Amino acid sequence: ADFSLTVLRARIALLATAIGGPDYTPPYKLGDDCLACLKDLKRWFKLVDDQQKRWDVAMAVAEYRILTDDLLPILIDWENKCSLAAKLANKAYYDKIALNCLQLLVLMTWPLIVTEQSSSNQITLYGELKKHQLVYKKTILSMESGKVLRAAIRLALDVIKIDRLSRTPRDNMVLKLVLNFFRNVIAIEPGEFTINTKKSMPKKGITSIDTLPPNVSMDDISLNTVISSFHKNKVFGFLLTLTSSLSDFINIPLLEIMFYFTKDVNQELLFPRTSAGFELSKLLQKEHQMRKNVIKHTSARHSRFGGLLSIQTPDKTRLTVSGSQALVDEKIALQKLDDSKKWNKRIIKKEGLPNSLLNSQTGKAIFFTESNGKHFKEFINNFIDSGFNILLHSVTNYFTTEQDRMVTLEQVEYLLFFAWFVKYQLLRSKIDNSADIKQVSEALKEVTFILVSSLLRSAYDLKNWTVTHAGMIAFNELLNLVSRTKAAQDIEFIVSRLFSDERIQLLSNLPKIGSKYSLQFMKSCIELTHSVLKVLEQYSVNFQKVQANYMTEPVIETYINFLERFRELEDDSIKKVFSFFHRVFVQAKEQALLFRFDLIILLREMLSPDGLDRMSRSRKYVSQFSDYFLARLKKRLKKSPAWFVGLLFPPLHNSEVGFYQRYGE
Amino acid sequence: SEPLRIIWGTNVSIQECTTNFRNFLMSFKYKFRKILDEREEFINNTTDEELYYIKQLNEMRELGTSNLNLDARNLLAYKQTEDLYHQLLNYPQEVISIMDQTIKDCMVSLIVDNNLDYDLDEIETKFYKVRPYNVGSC
Amino acid sequence: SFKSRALNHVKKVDDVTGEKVREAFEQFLEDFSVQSTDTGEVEKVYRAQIEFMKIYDLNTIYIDYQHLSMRENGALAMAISEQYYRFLPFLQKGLRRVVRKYAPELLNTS
Amino acid sequence: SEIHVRISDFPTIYSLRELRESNLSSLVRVTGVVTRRTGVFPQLKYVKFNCLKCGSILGPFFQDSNEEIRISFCTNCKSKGPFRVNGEKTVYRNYQ
Amino acid sequence: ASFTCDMCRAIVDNVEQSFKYTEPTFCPNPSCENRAFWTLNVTRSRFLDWQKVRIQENANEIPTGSMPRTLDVILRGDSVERAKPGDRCKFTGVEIVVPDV
Amino acid sequence: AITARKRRPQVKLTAEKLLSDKGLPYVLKNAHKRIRISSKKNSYDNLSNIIQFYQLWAHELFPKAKFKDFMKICQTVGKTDPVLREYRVSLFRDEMGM
DNA sequence: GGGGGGGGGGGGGGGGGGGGGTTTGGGGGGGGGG
DNA sequence: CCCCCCCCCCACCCCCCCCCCCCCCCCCCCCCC
Ligand SMILES: [Zn+2]
Ligand SMILES: [Zn+2]
Repeated sequence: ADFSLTVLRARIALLATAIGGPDYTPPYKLGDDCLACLKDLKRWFKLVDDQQKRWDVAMAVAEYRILTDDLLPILIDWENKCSLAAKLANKAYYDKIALNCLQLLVLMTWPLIVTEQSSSNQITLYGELKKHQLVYKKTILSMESGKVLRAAIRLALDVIKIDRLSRTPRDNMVLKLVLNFFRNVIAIEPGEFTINTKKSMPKKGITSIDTLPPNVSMDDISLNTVISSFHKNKVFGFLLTLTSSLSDFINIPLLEIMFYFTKDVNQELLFPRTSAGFELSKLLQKEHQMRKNVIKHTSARHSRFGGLLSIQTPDKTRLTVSGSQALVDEKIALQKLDDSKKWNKRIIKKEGLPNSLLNSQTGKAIFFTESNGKHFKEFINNFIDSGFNILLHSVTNYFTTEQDRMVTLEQVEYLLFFAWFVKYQLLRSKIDNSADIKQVSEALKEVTFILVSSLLRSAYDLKNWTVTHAGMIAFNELLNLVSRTKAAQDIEFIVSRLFSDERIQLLSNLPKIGSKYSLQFMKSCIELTHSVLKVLEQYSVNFQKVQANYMTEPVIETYINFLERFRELEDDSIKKVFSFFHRVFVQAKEQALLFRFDLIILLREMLSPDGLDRMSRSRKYVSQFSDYFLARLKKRLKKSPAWFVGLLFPPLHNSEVGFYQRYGE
Repeated sequence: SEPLRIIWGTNVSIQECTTNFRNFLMSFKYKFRKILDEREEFINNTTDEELYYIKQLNEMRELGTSNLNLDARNLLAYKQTEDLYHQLLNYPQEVISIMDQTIKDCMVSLIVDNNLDYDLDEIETKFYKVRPYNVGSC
Repeated sequence: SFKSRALNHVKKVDDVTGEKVREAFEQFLEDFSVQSTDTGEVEKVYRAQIEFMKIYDLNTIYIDYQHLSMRENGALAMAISEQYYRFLPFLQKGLRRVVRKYAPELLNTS
Repeated sequence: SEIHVRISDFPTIYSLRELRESNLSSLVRVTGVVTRRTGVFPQLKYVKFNCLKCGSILGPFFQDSNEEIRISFCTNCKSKGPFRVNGEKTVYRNYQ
Repeated sequence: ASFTCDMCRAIVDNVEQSFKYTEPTFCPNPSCENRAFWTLNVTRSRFLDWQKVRIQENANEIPTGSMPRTLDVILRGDSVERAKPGDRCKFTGVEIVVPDV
Repeated sequence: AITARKRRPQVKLTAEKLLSDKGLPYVLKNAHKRIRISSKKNSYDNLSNIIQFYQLWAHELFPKAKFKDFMKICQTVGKTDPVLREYRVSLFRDEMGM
């Protein structure tokens, strides 16, 4: 009964007044029994919300604003006490309330997941609870330039001073909880707007997906604020010296922080590869091309002015359209007739992990401030230059064990970590000769390959498509690195036989299945496939034998369905698709498999005036391909007019006519 | 073997209508109007031998202005366009759509024939109107 | 359990033109430099105006259009003149970031 | 059955031109001349309502000065229906 | 705007407003069924000071002393109540369409 | 013995209709006559020269659907129907039989 | 290893219910009579 | 020239619409050939 909930909220409100407040004689001042009150609040979290799976206390604590109005004041004032004392050297007690404040922050910032195992109460309360965590993240990053962050590192430093052995289990746990605090503060992110599907949709959809609370803007939550507050509290320095000092109880949270820093930021944004106004002028010219295009597709006179075109077909029958531009351009008339159809084919549809490169829209970017850009790129630079190989060895040498018990989230975050920093160092080393590929040498050490192979193989066998996609990305970066070191050169030949047979088959099977999965899944399949083919060509077991495993129709469907997003794709992605087509069609000469109308449609749309950029390099590749493709299609139809029907359909898997269809004698 | 663009309800080929108007929008001499109407005694070469609507289109391009004013009787002077006057009077929306598009097309044709430095992007951006007048009895 | 579906903001499309307009305007606002009848101790007028707003706890900023017109080949001023209604939210995003950078007290009624 | 406190001597004062969004739901003290005064009508204060479906009565709503009461659904049958003022359990206050 | 659902006391917030007074279409709570039944939380919602003012064509600029043309102008925030009737003013802002709501 | 109750009918592109005279035999009658491809034209126009005939034929055969959706329906019935397979293999069997 | 058949989800159509759609007084301007 | 008059100006059925329910189609999975 809700009587219990209002009683609980009354209790937490009374506890909220017990913690402390401002003293007018303004400074924050602790309450009587304040340590016992903090312990009792920790006990409320345990006693009710954990033990009964409710999150009611986690809601009530936010209602009475304890985190923002008591705990961060306590920690920041305690930080100032200890800072001033350090310069000028009953802290034995106040240390305890600082620690219990940190425990409460770790609890209240603890990441939220919703599953079939969650209670009905939890999944009901999930949204507003996420919103309150976002207010917490804003306050933690903003308040006194986030001085509580230095409070957290100081609490950790006061057990890093003592010996490696002298750090007791309590000290080890305390350092781990400090890492979980920083991880959580990175990890809070706006929740998904999750809708009941029993009742039908109205005549309009959801009015907005925005789930922020009114006192928050997205910039308050953005990475930029994280970088600024972490720099101004030297959290980056703390993490860098911590990973340098590793010489392993805390290694998994320490990896996890770097994952949460990397999961959604693109490496190219840290490299350039009147400047802002100049580039804005470039952007505006580019969209002005689309303006002149739609203007060509627009009437010179008012909408009520419309006369009627009639398209008499090649047969003695007539259609009718009102388009004034179409009246003098039959292309527009035909396509407008097709646009007018009310009918569509109905299309069928298609969680405990955060948003990332695994599931973001493919053009998403963090727009850094240049100070934060410098601070972040130099932080991850110094990490790579110190902490990478040691950390990766520590955690991968963990993950050699306990693979059967590795939780799905842990698997995907490990794979993303691997991929992200390997990709970054490859890119930086392409940009700087001063940067060295050997600085990520741990990636190529054979245990790492074996584990990544075990992860991808088990994920695919389990049909865990999330982790399969993660391992697919990690494999792409492993192969990418392999190609770079094959040029920069032994271990290359080791992995180039260890990946034989069933691994070749597995890699050949992802782009068969990819057509059934999201754009990013398909993109990673294409990326992996391009890397695989360039690797095998660089080596060249037999080259014809392997590529035959790729040149099959579901792979062509996956490439087509990827290419169907052509406007939203990037020039390099289209280049990779058309290099694959160059191989299949020009080099391998299995041209019959691409004589199908879906490709014809897609080629026309992208070569259209409202298709690709006229100046695009990828448009040049498409044009080159299309010229050769049309010439061969004309030639095959001239030799075989049955293909005028066959163009409509999948090719005949009946070999006895299929060979004749494929080659025409 | 091919589709045909027809002014609906009329059996008029739009392509033929377009050519019949284009070949008057260029190559028309204002002397032909003085052959059509009264004051035929006052033909004067230095005012009547100009390609009159190209003179209009070039001044119009220099001023960069969208409108071409067109006395309807001029269509009856030029041999290939006499029928198009009746098509205009009876089916004006479609014929005017054709004439607008043809003016824009001829602006492009003039700058590419002269391979001029004037902005193709301007002409492509610009909408172009014909403003036909002096149709007949008021 | 309640049959339901999750809608995610991260798959949204962001207008790169608007984001770049925001960046250009943000840079302009924080460092547009001028001074007159004095040495070259440039006032950086709109940063100083944010400080004036903070002192008087105002909620509006006055911008001279010509100052945008001279800035960075005038492309920003042309864009904000022509297509203001698209770019106003992007301008307010840029302004909010600048005020956070130099006057974070103003982000609330305070 | 009730007492109303009258808040005398409120220190800050506004003229009618001077009121703004930031004064919304605030207490204010205002100067003016009464220009048009209507009659002394009764107005609903506490009102139980009847759903014309199911067991009719709904608990007493409190009427404001600004809008009619809305009953989105009848809390007994948890559905839409017609609604009507309960003639026994309703009480009136003066309004002007 | 900010609203609370009639059948569960969840709150929607930061609802952007069109020219009509606009209410949410879906309830954020997946345990709840609702579409279009709301109460506005006044204290959480955000308002702007607003003032329409009508202008007419300047007396010296009317081409022959005829009837002037008119236009509706919207002031908001700190710009409200600065203008006055009979005053001759320069404005800057956006030309906009307004539907029949 | 019973008075009728109505039930909504539905029509979809059956393989029989796809094999009517206005079906694939229309393609065989008209495609090589109507599509023309040349080096004298750019790739976009040549692609359009294909697409125009197939679109007009698709609409005249089954006007209900959009051209792309029609193409998906055609590809999927091509993936499945046995009589359509016997017809298609009969085309390439006839070319073999030349 | 591919194609058919069974089972479940999702979308579209069809029906049913409901709500909406000139007199009298006063001030000020403008014109006419003493 | 001044004052009074008088004239003007103003305050039950049918359609659209929405909600609910049922059927049919299309995809996926498993078995059979
Ligand atoms: Zn009821
Ligand atoms: Zn609800």
